[PDB]
Amino acid sequence: KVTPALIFAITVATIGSFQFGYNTGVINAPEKIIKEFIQKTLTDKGNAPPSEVLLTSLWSLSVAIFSVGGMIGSFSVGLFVNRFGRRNSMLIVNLLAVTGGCFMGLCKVAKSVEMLILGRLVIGLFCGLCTGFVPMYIGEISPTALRGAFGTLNQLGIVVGILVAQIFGLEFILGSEELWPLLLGFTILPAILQSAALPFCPESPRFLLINRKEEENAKQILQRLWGTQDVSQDIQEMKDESARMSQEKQVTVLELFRVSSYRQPIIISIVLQLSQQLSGINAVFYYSTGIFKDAPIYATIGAGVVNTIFTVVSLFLVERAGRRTLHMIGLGGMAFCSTLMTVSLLLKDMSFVCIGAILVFVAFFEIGPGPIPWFIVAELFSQGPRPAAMAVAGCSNWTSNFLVGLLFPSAAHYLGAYVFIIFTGFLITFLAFTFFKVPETRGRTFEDITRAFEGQA
Ligand SMILES: CCCCCCC(CCCCCC)(CO[C@H]1O[C@@H](CO)[C@H](O)[C@@H](O)[C@@H]1O)CO[C@H]1O[C@@H](CO)[C@H](O)[C@@H](O)[C@@H]1O
Ligand SMILES: CCCCCCC(CCCCCC)(CO[C@H]1O[C@@H](CO)[C@H](O)[C@@H](O)[C@@H]1O)CO[C@H]1O[C@@H](CO)[C@H](O)[C@@H](O)[C@@H]1O
Ligand SMILES: CCCCCCC(CCCCCC)(CO[C@H]1O[C@@H](CO)[C@H](O)[C@@H](O)[C@@H]1O)CO[C@H]1O[C@@H](CO)[C@H](O)[C@@H](O)[C@@H]1O
Ligand SMILES: CCCCCCC(CCCCCC)(CO[C@H]1O[C@@H](CO)[C@H](O)[C@@H](O)[C@@H]1O)CO[C@H]1O[C@@H](CO)[C@H](O)[C@@H](O)[C@@H]1O
Ligand SMILES: CCCCCCC(CCCCCC)(CO[C@H]1O[C@@H](CO)[C@H](O)[C@@H](O)[C@@H]1O)CO[C@H]1O[C@@H](CO)[C@H](O)[C@@H](O)[C@@H]1O
Ligand SMILES: CC(C)CCC[C@@H](C)[C@H]1CC[C@H]2[C@@H]3CC=C4C[C@@H](OC(=O)CCC(=O)O)CC[C@]4(C)[C@H]3CC[C@]12C
Repeated sequence: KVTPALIFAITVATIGSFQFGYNTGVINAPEKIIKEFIQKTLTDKGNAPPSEVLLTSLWSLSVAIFSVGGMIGSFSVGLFVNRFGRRNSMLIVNLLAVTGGCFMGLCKVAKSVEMLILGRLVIGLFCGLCTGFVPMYIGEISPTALRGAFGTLNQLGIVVGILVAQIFGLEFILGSEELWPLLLGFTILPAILQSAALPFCPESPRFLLINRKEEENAKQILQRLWGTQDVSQDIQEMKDESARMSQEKQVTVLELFRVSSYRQPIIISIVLQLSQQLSGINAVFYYSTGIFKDAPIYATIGAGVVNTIFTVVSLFLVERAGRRTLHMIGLGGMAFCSTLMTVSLLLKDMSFVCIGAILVFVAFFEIGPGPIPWFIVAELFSQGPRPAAMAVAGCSNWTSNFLVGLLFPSAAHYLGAYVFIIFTGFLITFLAFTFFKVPETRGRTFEDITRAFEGQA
């Protein structure tokens, strides 16, 4: 059963997903207004005026530093989750959200570009830690038969976060010359609501029984969250996981690549992050505004509604169809839209067909490669290696996002419309990889998933 206790716990957790989505998508709309600020602050200092190269570098640094923070943050989740707990770690890192949000919110008043760059770094550190905390907590408090459905709420949170950031970035909302510090500082508000709500959420009963050896405390939480007495099966299941973890050495990031039974789920974990970040989703949105102009922010907001609708579609299908099926349909459908893009963009100079290709690509992305890579890593591992594995998988997601972001304008300049062909090459490669290497985890236990990798190795 799904009690209001479970819905509340997962909703409060997904505020971190929204934070990641908001901070990712917020920085694009105030570009011209923030560049003007950087230029005014630096010129008013009294020295020689800044060069266009320096001004573009500081803008690029303001954007990119968030990815650097996220890389460090996502890779650092293991320094928190076992030490403090999953619930308590989420609470502790709101101190980074508040410091990050204050730096960005006060950089204009302080007439400081240093505060803006530090603010984006610290919010990067926070979002990075979130991207690993949220799926870990959701993956451990969710009933095994709905682990994927609740897992998809991480991506729903992210997608809604981007959308709100894009809406708020409008001139008549917070995208103004006077209100842009509030636009960046907005991240403080979900952080204060999450902080006030988190002490009312339970700690992971998997964590309490396996890591903290609190069997009764875990049983009471499980009884409340699932609103039953039949928690005896799940408790014994956690006792068999606790047994395994005490028999195995403490799992370090290096051990995941050395131990054969961890090598297969970690290659799966990393490659599924690459399948999301190298799908062509960055390219589809890059060319989006240009295509809408030929036939634009209100249309970009329109792409956000499609993005939201199809994440909800995935949520209602992932427990029926399974992860393997939805990930494959997603990659396949995107490959069909990827080739249709190349033909549309070369024959455009049919913008109506290219708008359709973008809309259907987003629809396919959100069916599988969008939500699945975020929650799948928690399913492929048991308690012992889960934090280390989510540190590696999370860092892989942030690093591949960062490297695609740096190399893509250069690739789009030299290849043009033909840039969607190398994405069709990637999509088919990940479509093949999912078919032969990714096992179905739908409705299965962490112990059943682990026993299967231990049998294969
Ligand atoms: C826009 C909604 C604002 C209200 C906020 C809703 C809030 C939040 C408290 C924590 C966050 C603090 C910011 C209190 O809300 C309730 O609190 C009662 C107090 O007696 C009120 O009488 C009642 O009207 C109100 O809805 C709901 O709390 C509870 O929700 C349960 C699931 O449903 C949870 O199982 C439970 O662990 C939690 O504790
Ligand atoms: C962006 C600028 C600040 C960077 C800070 C990086 C951070 C903490 C990250 C915490 C997350 C953010 C709140 C990584 O540090 C940790 O990183 C872990 C991997 O993630 C390692 O497993 C762990 O051994 C290491 O201490 C601390 O860095 C250094 O800390 C030194 C002792 O102040 C350590 O002697 C040194 O070694 C470490 O380099
Ligand atoms: C949610 C609250 C988290 C607070 C974490 C504080 C933070 C990282 C700050 C990173 C953010 C700033 C960009 C302080 O570290 C800071 O220490 C300063 C002074 O030495 C340094 O100037 C600064 O560079 C460094 O990041 C912890 O880092 C390290 O502290 C060591 C202490 O023994 C720990 O052995 C080590 O495990 C830890 O990893
Ligand atoms: C919410 C932020 C909390 C951190 C505080 C940081 C803050 C004050 C922020 C401005 C606040 C505007 C309402 C003081 O911070 C320092 O203050 C010194 C004493 O003044 C202390 O000795 C030192 O330990 C402390 O770090 C210094 O940061 C910035 O201040 C700018 C002044 O316009 C500077 O142009 C800028 O370049 C600097 O980067
Ligand atoms: C209106 C003109 C302002 C120019 C300021 C340039 C800026 C800071 C960037 C400003 C924005 C801060 C958010 C570049 O600084 C960068 O320079 C890079 C290359 O050398 C370094 O790799 C990097 O670490 C450094 O931060 C500081 O560098 C200068 O600092 C002077 C002491 O204040 C030094 O006397 C001078 O000799 C140095 O040149
Ligand atoms: C546009 C294209 C070129 C992007 C795809 C790049 C990938 C090949 C990169 C991006 C993310 C990378 C991963 C990011 C993080 C790590 C963890 C890293 O672990 C350590 O270095 C251990 C650190 C320690 O001592 O704790 C090993 C490599 C790995 C898996 C990286 C392998 C290579 C990946 C998949």
